[PDB]
Amino acid sequence: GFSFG
Amino acid sequence: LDFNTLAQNFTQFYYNQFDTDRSQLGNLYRNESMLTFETSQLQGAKDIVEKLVSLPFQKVQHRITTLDAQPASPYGDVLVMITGDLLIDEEQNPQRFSQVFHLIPDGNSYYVFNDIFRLNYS
Amino acid sequence: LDFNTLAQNFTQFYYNQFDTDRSQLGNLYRNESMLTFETSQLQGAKDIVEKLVSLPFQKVQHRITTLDAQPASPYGDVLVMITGDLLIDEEQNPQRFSQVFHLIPDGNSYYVFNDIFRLNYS
Repeated sequence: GFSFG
Repeated sequence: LDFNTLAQNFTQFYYNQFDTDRSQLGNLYRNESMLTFETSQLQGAKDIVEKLVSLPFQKVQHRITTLDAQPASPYGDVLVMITGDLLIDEEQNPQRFSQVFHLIPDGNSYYVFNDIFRLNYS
Repeated sequence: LDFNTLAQNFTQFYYNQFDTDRSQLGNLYRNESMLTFETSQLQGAKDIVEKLVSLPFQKVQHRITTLDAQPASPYGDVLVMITGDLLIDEEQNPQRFSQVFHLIPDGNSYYVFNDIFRLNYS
């Protein structure tokens, strides 16, 4: 629950 | 040093704002920024500031004991580790803590990408 | 993916090796690697290992009390903060330490780019 796009 | 002075400059600014009104720290974080505060994980300025604001204390003052910094990469970002005391509600008895920031350049300042915070019993 | 488990595994390996034979920690560092050991600043595996080997103790044991990790960027690198107790020689009372590692994925493993270490005093 640490994301990047 | 240079990175210690660069890191210190920003860190003092950050703590000065934290100690006067932590609800106004949003501008120092971005959408992908992450905060891990005593295991609690938050991502983004909104959720990060909400957490800091939620902390159970009226007044707070940071006293820095040690601050060490290094370039986090060859490109400009900085890594800083800090150990110090948290003085809350004007109480003399300090609450020691350790903190790490991964700072990313933004103009002549920085924004926080990584923020890891832990109380450190004394 | 699981940067928390990654950190657990790496830190466990690192401290296990440090406590066993620190002179063999060289392959975990590279030429660009930087170590800030309290007031000592070193760069490169040779100088870094040299500093660790110069520490005059016969026995040491790291006891982790907190471990945190976050991705340092969207590209695989990891930031790990550790706080714990350091037992030197036959000393009964441990010393408090804080450490941060910036881990870079070396193909299919990791190496330490940033290593900041400090003993914390009450």
